[PDB]
Amino acid sequence: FCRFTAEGVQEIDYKDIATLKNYITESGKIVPSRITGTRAKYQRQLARAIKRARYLSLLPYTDRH
Amino acid sequence: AVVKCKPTSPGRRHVVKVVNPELHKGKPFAPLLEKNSKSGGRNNNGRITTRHIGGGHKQAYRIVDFKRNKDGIPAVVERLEYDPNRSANIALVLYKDGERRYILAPKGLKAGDQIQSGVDAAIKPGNTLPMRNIPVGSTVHNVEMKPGKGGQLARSAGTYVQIVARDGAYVTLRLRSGEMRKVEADCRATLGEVGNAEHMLRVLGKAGAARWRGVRPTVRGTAMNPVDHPHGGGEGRNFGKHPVTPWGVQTKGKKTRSNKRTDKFIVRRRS
Amino acid sequence: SLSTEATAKIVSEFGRDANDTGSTEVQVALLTAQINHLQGHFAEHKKDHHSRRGLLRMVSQRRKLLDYLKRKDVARYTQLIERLGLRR
Amino acid sequence: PVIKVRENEPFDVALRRFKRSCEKAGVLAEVRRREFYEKPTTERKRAKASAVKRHA
Amino acid sequence: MRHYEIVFMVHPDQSEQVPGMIERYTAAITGAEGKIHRLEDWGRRQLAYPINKLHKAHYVLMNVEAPQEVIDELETTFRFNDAVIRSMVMRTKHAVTEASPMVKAK
Amino acid sequence: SMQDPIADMLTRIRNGQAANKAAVTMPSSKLKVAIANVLKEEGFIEDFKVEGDTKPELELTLKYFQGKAVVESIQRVSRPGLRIYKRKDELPKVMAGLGIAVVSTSKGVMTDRAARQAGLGGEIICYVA
RNA sequence: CAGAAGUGUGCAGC
RNA sequence: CAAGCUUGAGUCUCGUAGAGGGGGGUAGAAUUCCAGGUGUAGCGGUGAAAUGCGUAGAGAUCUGGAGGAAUACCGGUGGCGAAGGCGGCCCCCUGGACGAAGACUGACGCUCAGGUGCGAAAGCGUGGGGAGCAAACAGGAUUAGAUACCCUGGUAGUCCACGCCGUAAACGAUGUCGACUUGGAGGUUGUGCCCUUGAGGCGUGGCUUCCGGAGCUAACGCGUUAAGUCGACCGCCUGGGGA
Ligand SMILES: [K+]
Ligand SMILES: [K+]
Ligand SMILES: [K+]
Ligand SMILES: [K+]
Ligand SMILES: [K+]
Ligand SMILES: [K+]
Ligand SMILES: [K+]
Ligand SMILES: [K+]
Ligand SMILES: [K+]
Ligand SMILES: [Mg+2]
Ligand SMILES: [Mg+2]
Ligand SMILES: [Mg+2]
Ligand SMILES: [Mg+2]
Ligand SMILES: [Mg+2]
Ligand SMILES: [Mg+2]
Ligand SMILES: [Mg+2]
Ligand SMILES: [Mg+2]
Ligand SMILES: [Mg+2]
Ligand SMILES: [Mg+2]
Ligand SMILES: [Mg+2]
Ligand SMILES: [Mg+2]
Ligand SMILES: [Mg+2]
Ligand SMILES: [Mg+2]
Ligand SMILES: [Mg+2]
Ligand SMILES: [Mg+2]
Ligand SMILES: [Mg+2]
Repeated sequence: FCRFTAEGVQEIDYKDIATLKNYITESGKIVPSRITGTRAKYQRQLARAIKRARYLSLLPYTDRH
Repeated sequence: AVVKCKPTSPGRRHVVKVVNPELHKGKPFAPLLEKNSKSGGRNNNGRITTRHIGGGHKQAYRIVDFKRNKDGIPAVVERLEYDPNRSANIALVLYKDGERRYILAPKGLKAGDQIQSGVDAAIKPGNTLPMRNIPVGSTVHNVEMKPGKGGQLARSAGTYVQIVARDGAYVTLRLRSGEMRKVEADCRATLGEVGNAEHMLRVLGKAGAARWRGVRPTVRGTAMNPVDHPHGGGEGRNFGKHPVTPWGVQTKGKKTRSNKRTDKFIVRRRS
Repeated sequence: SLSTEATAKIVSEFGRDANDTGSTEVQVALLTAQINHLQGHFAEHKKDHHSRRGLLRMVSQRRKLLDYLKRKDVARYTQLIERLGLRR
Repeated sequence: PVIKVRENEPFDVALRRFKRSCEKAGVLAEVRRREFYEKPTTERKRAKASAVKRHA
Repeated sequence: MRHYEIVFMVHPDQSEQVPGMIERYTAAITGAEGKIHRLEDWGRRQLAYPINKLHKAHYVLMNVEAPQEVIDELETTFRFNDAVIRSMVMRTKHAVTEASPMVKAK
Repeated sequence: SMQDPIADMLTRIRNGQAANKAAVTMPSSKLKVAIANVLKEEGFIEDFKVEGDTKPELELTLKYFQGKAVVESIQRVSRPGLRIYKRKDELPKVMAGLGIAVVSTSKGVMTDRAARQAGLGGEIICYVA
């Protein structure tokens, strides 16, 4: 099931790093919604938020750097 | 814009001309003109020292300000003007104290634009700063090679220099030839590119159009007799020589730079 | 696109009411307003072909509305085209 | 994929973890995918055929 | 006027100057009849990957309502201001006075 | 766009009776009411009704015999692309006279048998088997 | 990893 | 021909989703090259080789720099667009679609010869850029030969700006528009009601994937997104080659 629909989130925030770290692998790759169960609309919001957080160096692009 | 002339005669068939309506349709600012009599390529011995120079239209010299040393006073562009002495156009600018000067017109600058020189000028085209104050990666023109000597690099139409690196006392410049060169960072440069970048697109339609610019015909060495040129002679069209200059030095590949005193400033030759 | 307050201006200027947003005069006025506004766009983004297809839709719809109005009432037609400056 | 070997962890258990980790990360598959170019038409064809076979 | 969220981060050595930049930029907005709905200073925070070999950049976040030209002025001053190492302007659906999770984590 | 509402009515009849519909509903129109009246007189339908004031619907109750459609076939003949008119001496006989043709004569919509008895031609709307 | 070619033309089963 | 009407067709008000378009910035991973340190005889490639690179110090490894191109994961028989097509992130300008509730105009509509616009890739012109890849071409192999397949290199080109070209299995091999006719399982995006108790129940729109009924079809199959039952308009075919 999808956490964001159970909460009723209006928009995922790239600043909520505590949330976003649940949806990336330890290598920093975005986890597929197939695994998380996230509804597609929220999966797209996740992807955009994570990419923004990456640009701000709040999350890594890669495991290594 | 560039326009192709209609072929109403065989001399017009191939003419392509640059038309610029922003150029001033009037006489230049006379207090900044001087005489500029033609040499014909002859030195103080009266000998021809540079072939193929001579004739062409009469011209007056415009005193362009390459030093831009009038720091801290704003100037407004009065108008753009034609200059016969160079490929770039020049802008007449008026300072807040009522001084007038000519400058190289940068790309996109227009009448009524406001420009300033000095260590605290804004980063915008036509402003002039010491290169230690210019962000690395900026595009500049009219670069000084020695502090206070005036701009010598990137003066022709559409040319520019890119600041690649800074090392405290020196900056590394990529010159328009592709040479990488050090210059000391107190040298000034002007932001932007030299305008008239479409200069290179014109086509002179006819032989006479080269004569107007003061270029005389270039006789091929192979067409001469052996006494005149190393390529001369032959009972027909013969060659069989290696190509050389009129004075016997190999052309088509032999290098000729020999200037050990400046080599330290050159990071990587052109490619 | 054309903003809300500009829309209300045009509607209240050419229509009988703030209600009569369906009147042919009001529709032609709104179309002319947006066609005029977009000229400043395509003067620069010349290769924005996709937006130009919408522009041409507006143009042809205005044409059809004017042909209708000219059939119904030549007087209203004349007033409209003179006020908006249409037909060159 | 990174493994830190714990104190008193057997080395072959560390190898098991490394193997499973790098398999789960898909690194080898991604390397094999990129050694040769594939026309976009071929990518779409393979995707379509895979989807077509995913039916009971 | 449009709402924008602006995050900019500053070379750590310039941290003590952050109050100065803020006062300038907060002026530049408000002097243009813009308004600032909130400002959060996160201090030095560790980077996920090195940029310019730096670490521990000083983050600042603000939410603002302003006209376009004031915000492109602000972004073009960030461009040449060597203290600012990274910057982001994002237009926002609404004004947002609520403090970020990054502050409320404190 | 809709350009032949009579062929629309006939197609609704054909389809509804192939689907074993009990009744079919369509937009009403004077000519539709006239044609339905003729069909009811010839017994091809059980009943028809018109309902509503601003946007009147017309309902036809379809007829079945021994579990099968009473309407064997129903075919538009005059159509917008090609109008068909016949003189008195040329009125067609459908199924050698077991079916009907519907003719808009100058005296109104009627069967071809009626039109022959009256001595009239007209526009031939449709054949019904 | 390599492995090419096979002339023309016919007739019953009603 | 005149005057009506609101169901077709449009305008307005409030929101939603989206790789829709044009312009400008910018980030990270990686390839290549250049400088420098460590370090010793191989590397690379193949079915196996050789050409090639290497003691003039390669390959490997670490530090720094330059430059071009494309955006892993997300990613889905997912979305958008008339079609061709469109995929990192941010800003500016900009087109269309859809849903709820009304209000407004009052047939203003459908199709379209000629005409006009858009139109992948390759190709052409002028000026730039050039990492990787790669027609042509060179060498090594393979083979009876090998003007190929494989290997080592490599030019136009691929990228950018502004013009031209106007074709593709440009395909759903299926013209546009409108109405009617048993169902089932899913995807995606609005919206209403119900204790909203949720990871909930029931309705109502848009688009889309797969089965299958009547019917149709030479058959294969299509099957409410028809190739079923009808209407309007347009384009096209008339034995195979020649062509
Ligand atoms: K004088
Ligand atoms: K010559
Ligand atoms: K000779
Ligand atoms: K949009
Ligand atoms: K045509
Ligand atoms: K290659
Ligand atoms: K052979
Ligand atoms: K090349
Ligand atoms: K024939
Ligand atoms: Mg010469
Ligand atoms: Mg010459
Ligand atoms: Mg001679
Ligand atoms: Mg000699
Ligand atoms: Mg000879
Ligand atoms: Mg043979
Ligand atoms: Mg044989
Ligand atoms: Mg929009
Ligand atoms: Mg191309
Ligand atoms: Mg080209
Ligand atoms: Mg070229
Ligand atoms: Mg090859
Ligand atoms: Mg064709
Ligand atoms: Mg076809
Ligand atoms: Mg089926
Ligand atoms: Mg059909
Ligand atoms: Mg034939």
